[PDB]
Amino acid sequence: LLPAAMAKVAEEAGVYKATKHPLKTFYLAITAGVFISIAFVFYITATTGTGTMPFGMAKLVGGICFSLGLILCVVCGADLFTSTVLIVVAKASGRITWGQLAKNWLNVYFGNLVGALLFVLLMWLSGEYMTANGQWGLNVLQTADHKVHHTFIEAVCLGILANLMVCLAVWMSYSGRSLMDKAFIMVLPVAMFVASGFEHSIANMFMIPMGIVIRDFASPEFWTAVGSAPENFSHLTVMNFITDNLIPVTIGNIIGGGLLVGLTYWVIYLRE
Amino acid sequence: LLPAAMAKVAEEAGVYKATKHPLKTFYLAITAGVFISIAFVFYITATTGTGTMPFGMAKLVGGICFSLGLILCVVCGADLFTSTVLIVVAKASGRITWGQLAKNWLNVYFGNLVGALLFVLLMWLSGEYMTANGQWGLNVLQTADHKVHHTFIEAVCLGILANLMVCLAVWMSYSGRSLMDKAFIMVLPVAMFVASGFEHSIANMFMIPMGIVIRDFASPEFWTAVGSAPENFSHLTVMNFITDNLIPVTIGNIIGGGLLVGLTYWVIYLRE
Amino acid sequence: LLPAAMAKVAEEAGVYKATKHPLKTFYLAITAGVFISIAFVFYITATTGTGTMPFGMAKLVGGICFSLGLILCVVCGADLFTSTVLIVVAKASGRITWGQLAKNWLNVYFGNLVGALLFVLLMWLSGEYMTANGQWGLNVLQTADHKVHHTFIEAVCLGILANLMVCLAVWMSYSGRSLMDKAFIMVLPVAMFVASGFEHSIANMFMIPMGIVIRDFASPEFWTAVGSAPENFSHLTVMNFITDNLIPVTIGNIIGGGLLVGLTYWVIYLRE
Amino acid sequence: LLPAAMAKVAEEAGVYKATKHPLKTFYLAITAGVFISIAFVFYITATTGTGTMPFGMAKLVGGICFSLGLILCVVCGADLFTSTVLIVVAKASGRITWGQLAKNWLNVYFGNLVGALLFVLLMWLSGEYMTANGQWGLNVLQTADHKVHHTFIEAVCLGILANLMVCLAVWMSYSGRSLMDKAFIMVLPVAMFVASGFEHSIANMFMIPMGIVIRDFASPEFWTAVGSAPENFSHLTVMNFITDNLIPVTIGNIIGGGLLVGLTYWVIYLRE
Amino acid sequence: LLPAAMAKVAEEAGVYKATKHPLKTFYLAITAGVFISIAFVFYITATTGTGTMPFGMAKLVGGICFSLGLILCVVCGADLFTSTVLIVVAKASGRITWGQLAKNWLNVYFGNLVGALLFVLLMWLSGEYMTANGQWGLNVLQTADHKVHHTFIEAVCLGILANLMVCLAVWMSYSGRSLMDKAFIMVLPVAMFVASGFEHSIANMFMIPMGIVIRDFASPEFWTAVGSAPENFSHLTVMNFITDNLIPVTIGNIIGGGLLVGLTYWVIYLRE
Repeated sequence: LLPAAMAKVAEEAGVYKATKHPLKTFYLAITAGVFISIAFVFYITATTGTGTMPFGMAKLVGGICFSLGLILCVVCGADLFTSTVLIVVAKASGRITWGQLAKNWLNVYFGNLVGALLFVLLMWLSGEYMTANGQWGLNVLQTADHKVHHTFIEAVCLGILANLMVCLAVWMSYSGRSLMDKAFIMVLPVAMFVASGFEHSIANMFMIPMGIVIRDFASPEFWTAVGSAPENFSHLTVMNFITDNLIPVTIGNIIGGGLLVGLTYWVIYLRE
Repeated sequence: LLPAAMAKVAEEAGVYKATKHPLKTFYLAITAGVFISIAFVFYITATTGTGTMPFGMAKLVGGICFSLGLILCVVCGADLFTSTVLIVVAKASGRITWGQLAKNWLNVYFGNLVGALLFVLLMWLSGEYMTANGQWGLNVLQTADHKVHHTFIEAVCLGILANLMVCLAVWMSYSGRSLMDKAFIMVLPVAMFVASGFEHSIANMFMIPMGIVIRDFASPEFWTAVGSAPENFSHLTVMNFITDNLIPVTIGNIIGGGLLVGLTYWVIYLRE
Repeated sequence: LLPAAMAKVAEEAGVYKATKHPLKTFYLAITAGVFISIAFVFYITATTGTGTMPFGMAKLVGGICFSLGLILCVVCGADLFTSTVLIVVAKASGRITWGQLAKNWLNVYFGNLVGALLFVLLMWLSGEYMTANGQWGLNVLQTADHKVHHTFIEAVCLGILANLMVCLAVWMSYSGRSLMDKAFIMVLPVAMFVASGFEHSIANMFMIPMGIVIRDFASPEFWTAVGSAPENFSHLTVMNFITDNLIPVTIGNIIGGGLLVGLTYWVIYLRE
Repeated sequence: LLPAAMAKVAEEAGVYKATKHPLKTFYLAITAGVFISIAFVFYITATTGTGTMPFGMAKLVGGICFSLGLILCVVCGADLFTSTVLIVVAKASGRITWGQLAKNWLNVYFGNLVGALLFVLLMWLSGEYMTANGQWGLNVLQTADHKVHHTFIEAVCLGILANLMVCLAVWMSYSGRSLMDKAFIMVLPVAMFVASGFEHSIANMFMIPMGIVIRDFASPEFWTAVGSAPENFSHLTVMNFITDNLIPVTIGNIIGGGLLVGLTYWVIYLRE
Repeated sequence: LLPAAMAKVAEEAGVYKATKHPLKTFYLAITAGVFISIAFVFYITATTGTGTMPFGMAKLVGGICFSLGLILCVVCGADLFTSTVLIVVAKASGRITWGQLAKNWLNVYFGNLVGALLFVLLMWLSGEYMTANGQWGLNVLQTADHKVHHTFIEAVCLGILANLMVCLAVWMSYSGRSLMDKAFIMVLPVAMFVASGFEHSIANMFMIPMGIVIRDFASPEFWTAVGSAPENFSHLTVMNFITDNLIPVTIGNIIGGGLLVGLTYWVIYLRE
């Protein structure tokens, strides 16, 4: 597709998604949350034990593994919060209403949260935090620990960049016609935002709660194996999650996805 | 293919499989079991001697080598037990009966068992357990050993995750139109389920019997080469396999493949 | 496409680019600068801590990661300065005048500058320079310092090489028709020009200003962690950048991209 | 292509191959042997100097490099002996006679042997055995040495496994319609058989004669370079090759390729 | 395309190239030489500092990097010498005369030499030999030194093997129709001949003269950094290059390209 055609199909997807039946949107958001949880589990598995490997190569491979979740979302038509920020193109064109925008945003947000929590529960019940002699759980705990130590502006900017990359991956997916065209065009754009450590709202909704669960309910054998204590991650709290991470990263995701990609492309190809 | 057409072709495949001749289904189940045995053998060869490599990269490469088996099943049209769980989509639409589904499931399960046992016999007769100064047999023994030390809930959840990933790979291949559309879209979902160590019934009924026979009839030279004894794998018995692994993993596979993918997508795209 | 058709579509791209509204070209140039800076951030991330890695393999991996930005430029229709030097094919045939080409070049250059500066600001606000205990900022500073120690002749020749490779990658994408035709054919040409350390104007006007910003506004904790001082990069000034690097590299880019690819292929396939 | 269409085109290819001109078949078999020797040369080049590297990664990369030769035979239409076992499908359908099967098999075998010997001569005259301070010749000698130490049952089973993998690589390439569809789908099945040490007749009639030639005619400088002696490979003999390796591996290839792939698919898709 | 259609399109390409205007052939030969020197610069950059990396993996990755030059030659239609040997198919069918083939070969040879020399000048004026602190120039010198120490028969056989691989890569690209089929089908055949150290005339035309330039005109700081002296490269002379390298390598290239690929396939698919 030509870029004007990509803008047109983006507008069509925006009007199509916002007018869907709300319960169908809720189930699709649940599946999208499960897909992002799957992608982050793959990222954690790939980066387990890579303390001796080069930092950049390990981050790049982990980001490549994380690209599976967005591929699943696009191919299966799941409703992902960061991917549905592009339906603001339809709002800017006047083809959907502000109320529809807000309702779809809230519905997809809640659905991704529910799916992420359900996959967190299923992930905990599988005993995966003890694989690699507990290095899996320690990897999750270290990932969730550094994600709550950022400032407000810093976290907002990381979210802006993360959803900018995600929305650029989704827009480049509109150009392709075949399955490989859509899938392979999102590998590098997603590996870019994951390897750089940009903050993703739905990914954080799986990582930080899973770290909290591991910290709260870890067996003594896990702490003996990893050589750590729960006192080392005392900042892994739900309130700290919402304050330090969730709100600024979600705001940054909204700003990035809406203003930087969708609105600029609507201005350039669709305002006239 | 769009997700609605994807659900439609999934319903078509579910109807087609249940209505095939029993002998054709049995033969294709045998071939699917052989394909999964081939994939896990490729995985074992790919993970030989990686005690020094990072855990994540080794598991990811081994999982990528495992994608060959599901690609073989999809391209050659063989009935894998986890893939035939997706005939529940046709069952939920009323196009097939409960008895047909049960007969097809039992036939495919028996065929998978026969194929896995035949490939176990072929692998034993080929002398492959002595590869890499016996490290191939060592890898087989340790892979089979940790598969029988999971609790019932843990094994059920691991099977749920494994068959969820496998059925997501199979469902996404419905979107593909050409050969490499189907092939390359399935590398990541299977590499994930292998790298994360999720328990798959069909791969288990190959490797756990493989490790059992290796432990039972290994030559003394192998034991001197590996620096081990049959005593350290004393729990690798057939009854231990059936109780600790086979039943919970099969139950988890059924639950995941049916409810999480098949019935969810039937509800979303085929309920009305 | 055959080479004659490739030259014809290059001609059409040259006239079509030179006839957009000036604001549209400015916006597309800004997005092109943002994409190239995304690619360069990916290059820094993928090559952080690769001091123990072989020089060539780390450079190649970073260059492959850098290919994301130019793929974004070609797929999304962004206006890159080194890619718009190919519109000289349209000028050589007389379908556009010298004034249109000069105005288009100035507009694209200024838009690229604005985009690179905005992305520099965004990456500074995110705190990315402290990644890997300051190794990310250290890699940024090392890359920026090495690029200002080239004399005029070597800088001009390196720009010639860089834009020759960029314009060859752009030219090869004209042959392809699908998205993966255009995507994969430009991975190796960009990876080779990044790995070999050729001087790209648009990449540099994001790289060096970011190094200047890091030098000026880094916290003393960063310097303590990296074991260096801001005095060790005293040559990273704006005027030194503009004189020793920007001007010769831009001149070399223009010469390479225009003469070596554009006018040469116009002579071969369009002069008769 | 669906599996029924794949079986149909397999039948058509089997009928076409058996009825071609004997001289054209001989020349195609010569080119196929040359292609297989090229693949094994690439394999040895890739796997030289990897004593310190993990067994799994080294074998997998060597197998990926081996994929080139099979793609050469498939795309160029060369007659590979293992691939021409699949023309037994035509025999089972009665569309060709037993004598046609025997004549085609003998012609392709002789042509493959002639091509392998010609490439052995060309590789010996090129002085490639001294690459990397003699590590190339040492790799050839060591890999050839271990291939003649297998018992008859081991050789038969290894040939069965190898040619099964090769014939499944060929069979799924029937599904593909594009050149790269046939190419990439065959990389994993060939890499699986190479990495797992499975025994291929055509590859062996190149390697073992190459090892014999290297042992017999190497200069003493090569021997001092490798730190070994020709006495260390006393079992690399022509008679030992023919007895312990060629006959059983060929028997295993015939049995596997005929019964397990061709006849199985004929039973499933062609008997009715 | 089928092998018969591939031979037909090879004949068409041979007829078309021989009947082009001499100046167009000269310009395309210059661009082809530039492309091949681009490939060799990529190969040198990728393999810089891989003295600790295994020999096989380093050579294979370098061959992956070298495949860029052939992609440029096939996609952009440039006249590269070993590729233009395949016009012997047209001569064998009688569609072109001996004189046309002779002038075409001479023109392509001279243009390739001119392009390689101009690009040697471009890289020497860029200071690339100082990359990686003298390791880039040292790598070029080491690559150039080993190529001029091969015997006449060894050089002829290396050229034969190299040109066989190039003509198989080109002849395999005829089947592919879009850009990505042609591009990807050539990476492995080129990586095979580059990793194995086979001798390519046009590649040597850039390699050895570049090493001569580095030896003659390098600053003494280069010699102190690399810890070597120009006395260690006394055999790197222009006359030495032409005698020991250029003539036998070109003879082997012609023999390979003519007899092995072009004439054999003409006999198989076009004589009768």
